Amino acid sequence: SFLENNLDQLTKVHKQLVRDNADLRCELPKLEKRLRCTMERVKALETALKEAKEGAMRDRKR
Amino acid sequence: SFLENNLDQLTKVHKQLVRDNADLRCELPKLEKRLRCTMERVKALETALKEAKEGAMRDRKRYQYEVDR
Amino acid sequence: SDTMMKFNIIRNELHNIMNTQLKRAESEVAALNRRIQLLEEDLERSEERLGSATAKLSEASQAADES
Repeated sequence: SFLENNLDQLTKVHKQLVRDNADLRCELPKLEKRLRCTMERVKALETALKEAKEGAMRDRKR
Repeated sequence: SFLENNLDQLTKVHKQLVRDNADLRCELPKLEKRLRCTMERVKALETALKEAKEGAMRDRKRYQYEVDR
Repeated sequence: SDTMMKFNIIRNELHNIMNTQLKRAESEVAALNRRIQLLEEDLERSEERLGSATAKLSEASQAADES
């Protein structure tokens, strides 16, 4: 009846978007954790670099 | 008819949501890949730091040997 | 190679990682999180309309038989 095919298609696409959103809402925190663990590793590398750089410049001071 | 204008307006809203959803479904896996490629660069940096650290005390035992002579 | 050159090489590349990819990643995850929630809100506003249009079409289907 055209109105029913239009509404039935809107029903079908809306259910697909709802299920896609549930996937997006679950994969996104995993991405936050991965971003948090990456910057944690970068900061740990960065302070270890100053300890080695200044520790190397303390030894040239001899 | 009002209901057909209503459904046509709802159709338009879903067209925008489909494009919004398609964009998000494309950026999230891409960001994981970009984060994965960053961690590979950090791992290479971490091994390059340990190579530099061993090189630094190879120089520290060298300075102590240029002083004991 | 030289030791102090090695440290500054690592510092420079580590600077490029924080200042480009890591910096962009933080504001992108913030936008992505907000866009996902806004889309869901739009979907949640959308269902109420689809639920009302579904009831309106069925009432018209039953009224098309009585006329």
